[PDB]
Amino acid sequence: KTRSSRAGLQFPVGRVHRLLRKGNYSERVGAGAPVYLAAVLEYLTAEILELAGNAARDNKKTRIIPRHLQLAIRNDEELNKLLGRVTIAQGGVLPNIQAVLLPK
Amino acid sequence: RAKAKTRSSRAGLQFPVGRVHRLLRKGNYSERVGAGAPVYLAAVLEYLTAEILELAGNAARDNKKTRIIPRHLQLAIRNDEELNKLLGRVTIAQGGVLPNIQAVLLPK
Amino acid sequence: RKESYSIYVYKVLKQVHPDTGISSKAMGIMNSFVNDIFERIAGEASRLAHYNKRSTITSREIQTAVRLLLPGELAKHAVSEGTKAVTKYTSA
Amino acid sequence: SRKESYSIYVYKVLKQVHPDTGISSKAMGIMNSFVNDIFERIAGEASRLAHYNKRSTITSREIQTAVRLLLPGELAKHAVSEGTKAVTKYTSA
Amino acid sequence: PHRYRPGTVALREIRRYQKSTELLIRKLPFQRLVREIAQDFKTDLRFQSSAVMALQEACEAYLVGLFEDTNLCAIHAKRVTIMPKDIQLARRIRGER
Amino acid sequence: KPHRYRPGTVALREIRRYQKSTELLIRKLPFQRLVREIAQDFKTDLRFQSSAVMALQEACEAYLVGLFEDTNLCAIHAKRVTIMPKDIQLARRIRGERA
Amino acid sequence: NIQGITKPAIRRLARRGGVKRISGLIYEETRGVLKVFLENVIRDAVTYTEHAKRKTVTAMDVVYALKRQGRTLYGFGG
Amino acid sequence: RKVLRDNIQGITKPAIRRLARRGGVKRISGLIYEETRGVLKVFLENVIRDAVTYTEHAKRKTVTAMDVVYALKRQGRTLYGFGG
DNA sequence: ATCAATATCCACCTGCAGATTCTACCAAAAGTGTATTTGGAAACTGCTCCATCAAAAGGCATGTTCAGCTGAATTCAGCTGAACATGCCTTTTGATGGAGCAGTTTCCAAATACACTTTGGTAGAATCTGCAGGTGGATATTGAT
DNA sequence: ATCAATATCCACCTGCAGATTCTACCAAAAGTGTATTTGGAAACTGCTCCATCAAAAGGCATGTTCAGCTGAATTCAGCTGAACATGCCTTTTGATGGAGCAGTTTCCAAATACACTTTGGTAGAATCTGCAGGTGGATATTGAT
Repeated sequence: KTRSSRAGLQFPVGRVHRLLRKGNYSERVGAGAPVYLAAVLEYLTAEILELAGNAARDNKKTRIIPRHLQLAIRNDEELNKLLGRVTIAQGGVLPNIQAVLLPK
Repeated sequence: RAKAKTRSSRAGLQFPVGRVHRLLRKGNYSERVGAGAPVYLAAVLEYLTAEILELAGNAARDNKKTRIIPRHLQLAIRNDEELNKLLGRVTIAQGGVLPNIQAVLLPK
Repeated sequence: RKESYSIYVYKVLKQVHPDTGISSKAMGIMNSFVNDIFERIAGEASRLAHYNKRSTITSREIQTAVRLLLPGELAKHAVSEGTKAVTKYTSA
Repeated sequence: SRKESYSIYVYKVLKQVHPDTGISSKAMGIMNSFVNDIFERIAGEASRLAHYNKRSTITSREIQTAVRLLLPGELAKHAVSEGTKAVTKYTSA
Repeated sequence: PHRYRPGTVALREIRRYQKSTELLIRKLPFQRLVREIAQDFKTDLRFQSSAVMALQEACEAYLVGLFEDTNLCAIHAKRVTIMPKDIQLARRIRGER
Repeated sequence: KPHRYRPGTVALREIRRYQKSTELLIRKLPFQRLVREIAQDFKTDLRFQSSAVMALQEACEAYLVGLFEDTNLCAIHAKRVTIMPKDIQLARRIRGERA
Repeated sequence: NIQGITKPAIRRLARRGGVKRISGLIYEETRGVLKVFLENVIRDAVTYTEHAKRKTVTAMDVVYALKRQGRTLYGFGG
Repeated sequence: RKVLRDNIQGITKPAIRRLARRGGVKRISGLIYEETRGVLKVFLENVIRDAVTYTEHAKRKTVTAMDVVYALKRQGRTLYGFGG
């Protein structure tokens, strides 16, 4: 039975291990590397997905659209940092008007 | 047994083509390396080395000195348009800056 | 024959928010996220392997890559999950 | 020990363009890093190209496309020219 | 007749377009501009419909982010109106120039 | 008399002076101990190749000089000649250092 | 074609940026920045087409050129 | 050894104004020297953070110059002149 | 429009720290001879992509009116620059202790390499959330006692 | 701030279409099992190279005084860009069909990879020799009468 199950993960450890061999990253790839890595991606997906779902139901919707992802990443401080040089397609911007720009 | 010719000579190159070939294999850029790649690369690097060197030794002569110090290198790369552009996110140790005072800041 | 991560993104979505779905554009946003991160982590680990003249990428390389690549509390939390997954995998 | 660098080949090219001009150790370091920096940018960009196109081998064609991508304007064509030149000179004899 | 004081509709437009994620450039004048630029680089080309979409997405996401930084420069000069002076300071700091 | 220079004349001198040189402007001992503190209060009981503190100081001064340049451009943009904090946080905001 | 990018379209783009008013000299400057951007990205993208010996610029090529320039884009494959 | 304490004040005010000259600056507000120190520390922090992280992965106890360079590259401030 | 004060530029020297050259070792190309791929070279599909073609709908261009923003002009408190005295603490130099890097062996634990014996992609049915309007009631805005 | 009169949102429903989700089978990987290689971990250990110290000097930091002008605060007017009704045209979209073209196999010749058998390159002495650092007149440059 699957290596991903042995690790107790939803992300494919086997596929990731092939992606590291076919990826021209190192001559040989250890057996613990793809497991570790697949868990990290699974987690980071979860943390974005959770914050997206919160942003999704906070908007009365049950289906996560990209706008919910942009809100989820830009309102989170450390995800905005990790994905700063990144554009979310169909994401828009957070509503932000400068104070100086506001009416009397 | 025939006499050995350095690959760099065969391509008319000063830069080491055999060494560039090793550094492409042991660098893990692809599983196998074509035989024209180390040549083509060693030529390009030699070209760019030559370009930088000519503009620096020029500025070395402009400063009345016969030995290139990193100051001249920074003067060369920053005063040339494309070199500065290629080396934007790049700092030369002991490099200094191009003298550049703003117009507004000058005396009345 | 093009493969993606959308199967596993959906499992993880139904895990955290069993009540919530996801649109197709948003699913491509996710795949791309997975892929981008994957490159960052793997390249940083590959460069770690080379800098120290090692030829194999171990889970250790991937960890140091995560500490270098992931800011603050994402780092510690992410380091944990892998060491968790490596330990649980190795046990049996 | 045994620490290799490009100091031999930078100095050869220095005497070529400026036969009367020397180079300091610090400045040679700046150069050895420059050769190495470019070498990594090109090779990495070609590594990416070969991987994008599902080809396991890096030809000199990949390097040329890398050179076009990285080098700005005239530095690119002047380079591409010098490279192709050294390749045809190599394969011929 | 009734009219809205100047600047009011401006803040209204800001609050609407920040609320949405629609593409703001008309699709065909853009696509026409894309293929024109491609022609000047290579002839008889073809774009996946998703490739012009990608360029339009990347391009409005670039410009909107620039206008964010431009506005900050207009505010830094005790102004409220973005000028070409502001876009140039914005890009000269970013490193684009 | 005694002689005096019109305020602003010595700086134009100072700009011309340090733009013509390449020396490191921070004194080396205070920068070295500053590095050891930042490192010590990160991973206890470390050592440093002298060339590593050099490389740090080189990259640091290079960073700060380029920050001042970008800062001064914001001060000029505000019809001022004096660089203020207000300018630096702007310069770093656009730079992406912390937008 | 650069005038096809109408002034109101530019104006909306500024609005999403949080901009209150626009000097008339902007719209030209905007079109110049817009073009240099499309120029730099499409060139790098077209190069990725020509290396593949293809005649159809795929969305991937654009993604790669965007990454190339440090404008990485999620959502269009890779 | 001796306790290392408040060494950001070793970055003098004259040393800061010198760095400001070479950057083309004529008049320096009084508040600049604190902001400068604040930004330099955040900078040095982030680099030494990564430099040491390379030292740790190497199982080394001395921070090598190459560690500093791999760090500066990561942050984006690629440096020429040390360890290639 | 001068005329000192003072700083700068620049030519001259010359021992020396640092480059350049000379010299033995040696890691690494080079050269040959087989064992594998590998990516074209044609041969052919199914996609997608271009091309009109043809209504309608917003959407854009335009011109007029003027609200209020920007830029110029003026004024002044006070901040930050310029000088100078003062004396600290950085710099310089030269020597040592020994930590901990780094060069060598030795040798299991672990990764790799085929050989054979389920999951994920893909293209259809069976739902199903949001769209996109439509009144209808506060809401925000702006003009006038 | 209120009293009104527009024009604007914003709450609440709602039936439907375009996508979303769930279903049925199919190669392509992934996992086992077995048999080799082999990378790097452990264990000394030689030895750079780092940490520390002392002692003297003189470079430079610090703190204080003084005030020239720079930043900020104020006023005002011309004129630029917002608002807006308006008149038309370019975009949208919805196929529809035609074919150029990315994508897939099936060979194979040519190009690479291994696997071992002659210098170019590097690490040191051993010589060279730019120029750093110190002086002083020539020359500006600056600022006070």
